[PDB]
Amino acid sequence: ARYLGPKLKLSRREGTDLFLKSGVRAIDTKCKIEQAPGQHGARKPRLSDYGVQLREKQKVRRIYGVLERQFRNYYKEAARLKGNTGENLLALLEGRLDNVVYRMGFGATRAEARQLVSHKAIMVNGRVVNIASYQVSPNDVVSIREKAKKQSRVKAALELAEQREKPTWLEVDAGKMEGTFKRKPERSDLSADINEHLIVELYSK
Amino acid sequence: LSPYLQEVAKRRTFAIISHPDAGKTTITEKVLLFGQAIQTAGTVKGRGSNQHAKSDWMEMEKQRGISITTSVMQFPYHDCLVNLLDTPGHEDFSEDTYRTLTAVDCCLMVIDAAKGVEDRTRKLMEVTRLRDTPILTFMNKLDRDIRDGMELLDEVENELKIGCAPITWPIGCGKLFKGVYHLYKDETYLYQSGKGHTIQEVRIVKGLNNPDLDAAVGEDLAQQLRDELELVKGASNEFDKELFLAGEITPVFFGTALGNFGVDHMLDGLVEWAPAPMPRQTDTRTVEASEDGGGGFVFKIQANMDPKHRDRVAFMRVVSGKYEKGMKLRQVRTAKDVVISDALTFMAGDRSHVEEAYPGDILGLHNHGTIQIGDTFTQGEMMKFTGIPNFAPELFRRIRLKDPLKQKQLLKGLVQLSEEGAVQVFRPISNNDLIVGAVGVLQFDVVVARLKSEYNVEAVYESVNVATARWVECKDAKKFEEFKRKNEAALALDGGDNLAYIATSMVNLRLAQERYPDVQFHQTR
Amino acid sequence: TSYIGGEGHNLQEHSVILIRGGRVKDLPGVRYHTVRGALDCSGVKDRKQARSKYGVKRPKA
Amino acid sequence: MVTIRLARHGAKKRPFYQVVVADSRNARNGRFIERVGFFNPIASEKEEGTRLDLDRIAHWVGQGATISDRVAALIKEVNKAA
RNA sequence: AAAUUGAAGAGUUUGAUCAUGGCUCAGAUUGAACGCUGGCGGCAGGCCUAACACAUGCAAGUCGAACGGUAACAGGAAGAAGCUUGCUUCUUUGCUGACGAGUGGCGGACGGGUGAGUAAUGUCUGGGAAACUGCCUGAUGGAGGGGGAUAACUACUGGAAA
RNA sequence: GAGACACGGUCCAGACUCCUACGGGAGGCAGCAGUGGGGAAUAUUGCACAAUGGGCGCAAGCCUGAUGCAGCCAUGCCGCGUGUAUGAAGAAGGCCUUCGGGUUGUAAAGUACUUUCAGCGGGGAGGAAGGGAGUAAAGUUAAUACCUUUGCUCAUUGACGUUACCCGCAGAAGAAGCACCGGCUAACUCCGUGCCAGCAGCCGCGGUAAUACGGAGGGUGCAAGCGUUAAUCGGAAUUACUG
Repeated sequence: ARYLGPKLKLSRREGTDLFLKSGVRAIDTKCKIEQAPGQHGARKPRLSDYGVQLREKQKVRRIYGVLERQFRNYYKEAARLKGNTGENLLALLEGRLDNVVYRMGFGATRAEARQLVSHKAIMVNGRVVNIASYQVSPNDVVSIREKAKKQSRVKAALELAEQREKPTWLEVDAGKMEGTFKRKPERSDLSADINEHLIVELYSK
Repeated sequence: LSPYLQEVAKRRTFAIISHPDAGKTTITEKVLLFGQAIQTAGTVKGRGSNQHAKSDWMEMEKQRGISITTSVMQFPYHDCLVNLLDTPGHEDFSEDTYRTLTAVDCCLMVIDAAKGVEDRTRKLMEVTRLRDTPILTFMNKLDRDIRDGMELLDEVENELKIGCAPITWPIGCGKLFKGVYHLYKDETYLYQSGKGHTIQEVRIVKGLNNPDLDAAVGEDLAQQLRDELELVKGASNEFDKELFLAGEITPVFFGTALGNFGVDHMLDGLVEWAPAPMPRQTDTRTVEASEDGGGGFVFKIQANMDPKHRDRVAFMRVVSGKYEKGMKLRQVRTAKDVVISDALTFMAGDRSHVEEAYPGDILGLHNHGTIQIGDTFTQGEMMKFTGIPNFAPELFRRIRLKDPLKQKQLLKGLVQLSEEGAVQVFRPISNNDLIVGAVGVLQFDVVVARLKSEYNVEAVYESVNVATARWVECKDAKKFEEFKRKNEAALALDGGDNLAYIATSMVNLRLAQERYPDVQFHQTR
Repeated sequence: TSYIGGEGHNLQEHSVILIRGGRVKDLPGVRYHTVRGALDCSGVKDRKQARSKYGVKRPKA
Repeated sequence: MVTIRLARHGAKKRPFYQVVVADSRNARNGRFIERVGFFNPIASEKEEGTRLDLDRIAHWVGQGATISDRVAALIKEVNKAA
């Protein structure tokens, strides 16, 4: 239920960096980011409209590591909820436990954050929570376990987290290794390069 | 010192292999009476008593006179429990007897003295020497005319190719029969039929040379007995416990089933000589019989007992551990735990019965085909038992299948029969043909009869073909592929997805064997 | 009538096969396909792609 | 006769009983005349694991309905706590 | 306060075009089957066809607080004897704890299975009048005095058994 | 019988199966498992009345294949895992080549970290409310007896069961496959075959330079599932009431 292949391949196919690595090293120094993977990568074939919608959907799905079945459930839930479908879907995706752990900087990559959640090292409201897909709600405080609080990778990720922009919907205390999800992130806080309207019309044929 | 240890030590397993019309069933009945399970014993065909032999549960004694179905009876002796295995013996069958022989720790061969050792016994003895199993020789029907003891001993030793040692020596032949033991104690039966029905009175008199005994029996017989006895001592080696264990020498006891005399003596000797069960060897490691944890293998499976509903019973020897009712026993082959809700044991006596089965006791398990021959049930260990004979079939006949439909019915019946050891089915890779082979002609006849009886197909057969089965295994890579391409037509798949070379002629097999030496041709799978 | 897919077959008369439906556009009157790998019809030999459609076990390395 | 009993309406290993007024001949989870409450046997704290419409229950007992042993104990518990 | 938020087309007639018009596909879904592969857990589901035939086990009993009774256990009372001087072996007494069989009350019309038959004698929606209803519940009162049987059982007897 | 024209009740006739001393009897799984048979195809001859409910009983209690559970099946839905971070000598090998190189490719090897799930050992809720013995009080009566109701004390009641869950140990080990790549439709090249073998849901490829067959490399979509088939609706405004 997890993609176990090369991570940079996905980034090359999408053209941009999907943040699948820590970010300590320059992306260009590890891959040919502007070139699609494989033997016939040099050519840039003219993509169809269905193609650009599918590419955007796959781009988001690979960004957050979600699979198709889970993603379609997320879309159904978002469509069911009140308001803008795209904002609801982005909020639902952003409400995942491992995603919030990555935003708080406990894990360098989202895959590392997911392994952290799954390996019983995170506690939501003091209770141990193991499910990577756990939806967190407003005013919830999340923290590392006492046993896992001495891991080198956690601090190694916290220092790296400073290089990236700080989320305005979270409050993290790097000393005690705790954060607080006070509200669901507004679209203006999210990266504007994602055209979520493509996904919301791709899935509603 | 512990009770389980004492019980495994007391348990003994012995099987009887006999020639046609040798009185094995009658002997079995006598054994139960001596063991005290039954107060009275009845001869086959009800010649002297109303009761019938225990071994012949069915009507086989009236139909032919020999047991056609395998029977296991457990009887208790003096501070010991003995497991008795009865196997039908014929050239036509044989393979089933070999499976039973592999499972049983020790074996006894019963032959009527007049009929002799002559045929099928050498083959049985050969399988026992291959496993180095201890063998006991029992002479039968002493009430009838009996040939010279020295001559009988020499001929049986000559056919067997193993040393023959006589525990009991006959001083009488024909109408009057008496015998003498190695301890010099003389056992006599005054009443031929008077004590036959009940337990025979134990009138054994100490001292080889006794004047009253000499006067009572023939004087000439006593003198001849003394000369024959000293000559036997010099000519043939005295019984050695180690040699018997090794299988080098076989103990011989002379007894009469009809007379009911000598069977008790044989039982006493067999119980002292017989040892506690040897550790069986699994492919992973040898498993100790004493060690806890339930380990067993199914030597034989009986099917189609009831026509309307099929209730397969699997005879399994639990080599290690003690069975408990409702215990979950892991099947190694399927890698799954099966609860043994129902397990049939044979008390064979006037006892209440107990659910718990000790190690070395045969257990029948009811199933719908779930259990298969050679399956291993273990408490938790992933160990697969070894030693199943799986001999090659001969005189193969193709199944024509005149009616195009009912093939799935035929296929289900053929695979089920193939799962048991009665018949082996081979399919050539080149063409879609079904060829069925069995070790014996009457085995084919039984298979065809059973198939018609419950799987109810036309089963047209005997289409002309000539074949011999040799299983082919090659460890080397890139050589076996060449062998397959060279003789694809000859090669045929066998059950269990095993590749077997089919030889038109023995000479063809020899030529095939000389060519491609890296590839190994195995008679037994 | 049923079309026997794949390259090469061991099918002779009196063989029990399994038809599954699906016509071939370019044959008049053939409307069904026989599944490869069911009760007697062996799979297509030396097939390494689209193996599931013709019933061949995975080749062990 | 008319009885007031429990209807097992829940998932495996996590039961939840619905206190219903049913004709005693009918099945446990089957036909009932009126539903008068629930009982969650495994409920945690801060949430009501039992609520009974005592007015209707009293009305049915006045109408001749009998009461089960477990239903009697639950009414006893509710009246003792409240 | 909420209880809804909802609608994509494409290929293919022609040298090329527009329209009419059929075929096919992308989507969702199943009591599913087959082919390849296969690690764990949670919640559901599993004869759709032959309402074709069923071996074996269980699936309706209970009440001695309705009644004669003891067929077994297990205690007591009269005892009797090996008398270890206290009840070990044995005769009675249903006297008690209970109870095989029988009479009697209640339940076998509930629970559970299937959709053959039935196109309306059924089902769903909504009205009625000419009705009964053990066990549960409210009121008003009765509950007196007799009789002849019959199982169980005893004796004989038919039948291989029922 | 209150309630049946009554699955495990009665009688008769018919077909079937069984016992027989041949005179005569017994039975009806479309109850739970379970067997032949039909079919593409559908499970265990399991444990317990511990909970809910039903029958009888004043009650203790007895019966319940209803029911609660367990066994098999990826049959469906959902969650998790098969590692994570760093790592250019862009390693070797495969494939393509304009012979310059490109691609598989941070993928692997190496370095550091983690032990989820499976394995081993230890602890441990809840589904259990009741019911039975002793009291104490109240109501009834001549009665402080007997019975009923409510408090308190005492031992107790789990098939699941090695429960869920939690803690500790060793080690990246024990865990990735399926379909497709001419257009519809996201994803392209080389080699063998020459209207043959073959593909196909439609248009249509292949007749000795095939992005359409078969194999390899690469890629695309899904993922403990993936394709194909059967069946219904949609697209079909192609029965149009809306239209």
